[PDB]
Amino acid sequence: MIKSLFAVIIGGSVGCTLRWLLSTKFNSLFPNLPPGTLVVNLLAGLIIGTMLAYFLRQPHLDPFWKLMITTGLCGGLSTFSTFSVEVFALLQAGNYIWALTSVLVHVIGSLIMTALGFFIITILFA
Amino acid sequence: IKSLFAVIIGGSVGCTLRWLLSTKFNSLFPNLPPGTLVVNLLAGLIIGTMLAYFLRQPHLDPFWKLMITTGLCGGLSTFSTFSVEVFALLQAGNYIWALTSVLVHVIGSLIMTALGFFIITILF
Amino acid sequence: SVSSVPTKLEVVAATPTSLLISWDAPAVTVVHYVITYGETGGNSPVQEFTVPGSKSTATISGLKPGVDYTITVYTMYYSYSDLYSYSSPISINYRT
Amino acid sequence: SVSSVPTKLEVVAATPTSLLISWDAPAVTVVHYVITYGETGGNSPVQEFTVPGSKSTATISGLKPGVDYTITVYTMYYSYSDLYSYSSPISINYRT
Ligand SMILES: CCCCCCCCCCO[C@@H]1O[C@H](CO)[C@@H](O[C@H]2O[C@@H](CO)[C@@H](O)[C@H](O)[C@@H]2O)[C@H](O)[C@H]1O
Ligand SMILES: [F-]
Ligand SMILES: [F-]
Ligand code: NA
Repeated sequence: MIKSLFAVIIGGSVGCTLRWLLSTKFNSLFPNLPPGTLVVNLLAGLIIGTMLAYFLRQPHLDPFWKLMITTGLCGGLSTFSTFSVEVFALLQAGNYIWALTSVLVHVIGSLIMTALGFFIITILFA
Repeated sequence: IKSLFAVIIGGSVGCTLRWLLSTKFNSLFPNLPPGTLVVNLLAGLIIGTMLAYFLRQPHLDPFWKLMITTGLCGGLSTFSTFSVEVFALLQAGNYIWALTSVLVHVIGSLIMTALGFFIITILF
Repeated sequence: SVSSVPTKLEVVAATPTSLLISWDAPAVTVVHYVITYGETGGNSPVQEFTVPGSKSTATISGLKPGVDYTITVYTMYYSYSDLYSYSSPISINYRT
Repeated sequence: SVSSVPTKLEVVAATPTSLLISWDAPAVTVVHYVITYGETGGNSPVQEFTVPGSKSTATISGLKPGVDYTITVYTMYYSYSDLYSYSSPISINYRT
């Protein structure tokens, strides 16, 4: 109940810190679809896909690690609100094409990262 | 550095509220887990308002910007839990609610961002 | 604290060498159901096959007439925090 | 680490009472451009209008013939970790 909390926070902080570091150094390189926010969403996409597969195969994995990796790392590493203002701005700057693209590349890109990581581990294990 | 604290502090506060809200409420509607939706809508609202407000206040310390946006909002919102729910729905062959959850989340978040923004700008 | 196990598993239609079972979905995102069966007494061996999460009926089609079978159904479901996991089974016996 | 300030501010066409200016946009998501213009020779005072971030040109008109004007431009842009903010201005002089 508090050991759980501590899990959300270590995972979360490592996730948020990592996003921050990748966003501030790489987002400015490509305004129309800033690569920092894309990559972290994809990365978490990938990672939680592999956890779909791993958790399934390891039902007795400690809840503390499950919570830390998912709600923790992947929750705090990924981000909807930033994706959401980037798109909002592209819409206000009348750049609809890239508002639309950004929305697709994040959604599909992420589903695919999740498909990838999951199908890679349900083949590497069985 | 100190602005790393702001990320950690705000982020862990955002991450925490997510944790509580999602566990308590996601199981109420499996086709569209209402916990991770509320956090996404709320984060988009908060960020929409901050967008408008920070504009009209250049000079409000990068630190407390850093904590609210890429801290609170970053730890509050999630893309990975959103993608994992849709994937599970796709895999269950539940395509309608998979498409629906994509629409509701994206459009809902954008509407929340626009609401937060225009409310503050249509205020002053 | 929602249950991920199906309910009301039962034989709705029976031939002497096959059965039609149905259950009520557990009210979680069921990615697929798993059906098991095997002769109740001693040996068998047990067999398992899957049905899509959007199906709550299935047919078991190679049975020995006159024999008791044990049939279980469990889910693979998605849930928050646990992601993908297997549920507990619900079980019935049914002769023939 | 990228400049949000427009470059190459220039008058492109001119009539005795109007100016067409163009600039190169900064590599940054620009929502709109603020354009200011007033008489270089002390108090006039300075007038302001905005232009959609799409555009990189603007018409200033309703000016006096044979007069020195100061024209400046800055951007209302989006960036990560500043959200909506304002850039430094770029500036030129043109005599009608
Ligand atoms: C469209 C957007 C794409 C975005 C990118 C992500 C793509 C995700 C792929 C979906 O995953 C597959 O979905 C199938 C369909 O749900 C499942 O088949 C299952 O579906 C059943 C029901 O149709 C049966 O037909 C099959 O044999 C099988 O059991 C299959 O197991 C699963 O791996
Ligand atoms: F959001
Ligand atoms: F993701
Ligand atoms: Na997040």
